[PDB]
Amino acid sequence: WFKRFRVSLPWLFFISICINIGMWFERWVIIVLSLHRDFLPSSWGYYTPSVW
Amino acid sequence: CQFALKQPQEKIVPYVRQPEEIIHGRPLFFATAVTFAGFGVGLLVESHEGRPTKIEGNPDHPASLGSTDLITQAMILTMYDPDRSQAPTNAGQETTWDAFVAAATAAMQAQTAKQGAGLRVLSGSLTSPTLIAQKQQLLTQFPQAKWYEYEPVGRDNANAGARLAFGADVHTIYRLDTAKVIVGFDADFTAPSPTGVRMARQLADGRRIRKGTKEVNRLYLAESTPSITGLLADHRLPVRSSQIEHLVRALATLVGVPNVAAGAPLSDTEKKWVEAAAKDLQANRGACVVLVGESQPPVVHALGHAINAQLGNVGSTVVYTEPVEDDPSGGIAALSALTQEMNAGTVEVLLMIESNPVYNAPADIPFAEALAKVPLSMHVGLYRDETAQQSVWHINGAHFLEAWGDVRAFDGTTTIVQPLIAPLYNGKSAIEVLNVLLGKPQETGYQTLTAYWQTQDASGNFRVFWNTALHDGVITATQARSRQVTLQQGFADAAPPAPTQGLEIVFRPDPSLWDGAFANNAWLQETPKPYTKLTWDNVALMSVRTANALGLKNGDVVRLTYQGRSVDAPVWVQPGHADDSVTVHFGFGRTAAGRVGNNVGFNAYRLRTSATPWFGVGLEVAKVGENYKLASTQGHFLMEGRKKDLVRYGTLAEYVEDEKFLQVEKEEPISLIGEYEYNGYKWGMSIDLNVCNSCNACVVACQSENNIPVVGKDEVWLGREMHWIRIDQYYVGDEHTPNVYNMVMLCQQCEHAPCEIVCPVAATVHDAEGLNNMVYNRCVGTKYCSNNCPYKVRRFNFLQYQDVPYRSPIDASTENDSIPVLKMMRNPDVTVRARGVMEKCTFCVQRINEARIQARTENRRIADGEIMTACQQVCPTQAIVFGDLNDPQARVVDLKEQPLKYTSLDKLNTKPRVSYLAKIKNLNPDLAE
Ligand code: HEC
Ligand code: SF4
Ligand code: SF4
Ligand code: SF4
Ligand code: F3S
Repeated sequence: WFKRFRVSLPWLFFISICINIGMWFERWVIIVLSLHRDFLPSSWGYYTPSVW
Repeated sequence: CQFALKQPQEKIVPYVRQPEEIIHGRPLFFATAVTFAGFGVGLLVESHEGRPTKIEGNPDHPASLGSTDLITQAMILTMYDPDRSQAPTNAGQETTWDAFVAAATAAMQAQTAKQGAGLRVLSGSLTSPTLIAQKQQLLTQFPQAKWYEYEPVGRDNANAGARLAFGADVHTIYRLDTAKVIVGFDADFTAPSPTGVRMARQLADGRRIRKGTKEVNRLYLAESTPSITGLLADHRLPVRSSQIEHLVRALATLVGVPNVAAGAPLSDTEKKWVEAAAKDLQANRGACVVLVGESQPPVVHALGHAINAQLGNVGSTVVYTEPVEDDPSGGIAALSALTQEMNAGTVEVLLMIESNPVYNAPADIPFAEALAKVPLSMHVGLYRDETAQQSVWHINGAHFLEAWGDVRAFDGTTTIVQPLIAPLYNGKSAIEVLNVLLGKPQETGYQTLTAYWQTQDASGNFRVFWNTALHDGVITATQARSRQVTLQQGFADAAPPAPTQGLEIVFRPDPSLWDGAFANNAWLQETPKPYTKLTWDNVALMSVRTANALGLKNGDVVRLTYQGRSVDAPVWVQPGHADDSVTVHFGFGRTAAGRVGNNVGFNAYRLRTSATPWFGVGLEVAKVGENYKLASTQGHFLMEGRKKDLVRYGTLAEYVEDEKFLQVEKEEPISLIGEYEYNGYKWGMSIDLNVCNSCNACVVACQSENNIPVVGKDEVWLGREMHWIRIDQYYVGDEHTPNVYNMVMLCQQCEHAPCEIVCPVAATVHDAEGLNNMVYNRCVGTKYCSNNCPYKVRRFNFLQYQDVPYRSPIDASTENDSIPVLKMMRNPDVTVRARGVMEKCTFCVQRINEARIQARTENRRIADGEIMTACQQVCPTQAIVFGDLNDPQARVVDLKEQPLKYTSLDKLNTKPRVSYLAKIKNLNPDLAE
């Protein structure tokens, strides 16, 4: 909202680098947190990713 | 990634002399039986040409009424195991079979110089009349020879209790079809026992709840650990396994037993349980039964016959017959009388029919050091076991599909074990190995089987009698004669000692792997254990209150220190369990099982002490580990408010006032997609959840029928088990005394299937018959069907899941190369699936089509019993009922108009073909508070 953190490129970079990490986490919350726990409790998984 | 422009030149070979009976493409069922403990289960196994591919139940047989156990069903992968002993082995290196009959007969002429002294045999608890007649020929040719019968889950205390109350040994055949209450006492009788399929049908026949049913079974249990009868128990009590000798002494005094001498008092919830279980025993005297399993000492087993003779059950539901097994007074004490004879010489020949006592012996019985003192140790078993390395000689086993044999079931009914296939590796069964020791080495297994039944047939025309016995399976000219008994007095006069404080150990057989004889079976391993849905791990079962006192979570490795031995056990906490009563399971820790059962759990047999062989109170837990793997396959054992959608549970007190009290009389849902018209062969399924004891026989029969791959322990922990049908425990209530409810969750074959609309290449469509068609060759592998499937009954092949306990699935060096002997166990009507396709319960569409197409050639329609799926043909309780829904006089159209018919997830408009009959758990008025 403030121009103090929009014209200042060391502040706009930290804001935008927290969106690429953060909007990855939105698509993690949408995909994994809806899939790993669902209707039936006997099909509740975790998805810790591997190296690949 | 296999790739070619053409498939290679497929050779089609005929026979060279095609036998008359074989039609290529037709199943050709054969009537055999399996020696489980010593008794027959009775089988109807499907041999396509020579190879048996699917074990079913022999519906003529008394034990299995057309339905097998979990272990009995998975004897096909044991048959086609590549880890089976392919050749005899002499002192480590391989050899021939006729080198054995030149070494054994050279040791049999040295025994006739003596009075056959060093000729001990260590078979396991056999009941078969041909091996009894061969033993009684062996013990009359060699006078001082001894036949010891060791069985780790033998009926040792069950027969010592029959000696302690009746004098001589008597066999006890229970009969639950005339039984209103069944007051068990540490008796998992619906387990894989020699009578577990009949005692599960007779218990479930009493509680078939219909539109006009007012009286069902009750099943007071009082179990040590949560056992699979506790799913059918309505008043299961977590007793410490040392107080069950004192609950019966509190129940034998409420009924009339004069010399009970009760002691060691009870708690406020074990005493109000036993004043109400015995109050329902003094009523309905003609139809009631008190059961007690071999975990208990021989005194309470004798008291269990004292109560059943007081209440007048003898002749009504507890019949007493002559003992079907040959040596009932020989068990662990027979193994201990052999090693003290095996020490300091004085034994020269030790035949070991399939027992595996190097692995199975108690710690107080030094069978390892007593072995290799025998100069000629011979072993007969279908695996190179823990004993076969420590034996001098070793023979193949001739697994019962390969060998001519007999077996006697309970009720005494003999059933002939025909070979469905010739021995792949030349097996030389137990009837053929005693032929070498007797002196007839060229006599085949068939030549000594009909030599016995020609002399045990007092009728004429033996060829009609013999061919009918192979056809029907059963004989029933040989049933065990009912014995008049006495019930002698003055047997429980001695007061018991003080109940010793301390944390108790409890020994159990695992329902999957009974005593480690089938620990090399991949179908039994990945099949989830009944309460604690684990696959490849022995665990130490603790209560929630026991682990809270010791301070250990659901995955810590503890070093369970018994009287002198430590075992280094992982921990699985368990809500239904008793306090301070840590339970370990047999069947694990095998060091020479093969490639499946090598080093999967901890060997619980190193803690048996042969004086406390099932439970003892001197345990020290002493946690020494953290964060074990423990590949479980459930995710959440707690119904999270999803009742009305998973297991609708009620009692009979509220069902006799309101029929549809668990139904929701709601308005018809609105669907924008319209609907389709299913007018011919509408296929639906009704799963009666009230009678499912979570036996897991339907999990492993879908596996044997639908070619489902086994998945190793590392990929079950990632939730990639391949199981088309699953049973779901849910643990409703208090975390110390809960109610455990099963939901048999398979593919519901949804009419408005959400898994189909999300398939880009249309690899999942419907029939006009109505069931969901998962076509594997079209699946490109986009796992979106699994995401939109609300029940998550879709199961993706992630890696190349094929022969996974024999090659780890994280390689492509053997991805498209398969084990040749495992190819014979596969059903030829189900696609053996590739690396990246998804699976689903297809209502056994290869069984639907093979009788739909056959009913079209003969221009008729399918009847009701013509199509019976694999999960339906295996369920001992007959919980699953499949059939036509457009047939008005069908069996599933009655079961889907019952007042307990509910579908899972009707909040979504999937419109399933699978409806569930709800659970009603018959609570007593004096105990429901
Ligand atoms: C070459 C691949 C091919 C396959 C695979 C195939 N058909 Fe058929 N098929 C039929 C007829 C007619 C029926 C009988 C339909 C019925 O009875 O409902 C049938 C039925 C079937 C059935 C049995 C359906 C059931 O209810 O059991 C199967 C399976 C089948 N076809 C498979 C005419 C054909 C023709 C026509 C010359 C061709 C070519 C043909 N079919 C080619 C093929
Ligand atoms: S129950 Fe699941 S797998 Fe079966 S048709 Fe419906 S969405 Fe598909
Ligand atoms: S009916 Fe379906 S779930 Fe049941 S055994 Fe057959 S394939 Fe498996
Ligand atoms: S449905 Fe039948 S086979 Fe499956 S767990 Fe229940 S009782 Fe056992
Ligand atoms: S959506 Fe379609 S192609 Fe394969 S795994 Fe799922 S089916």
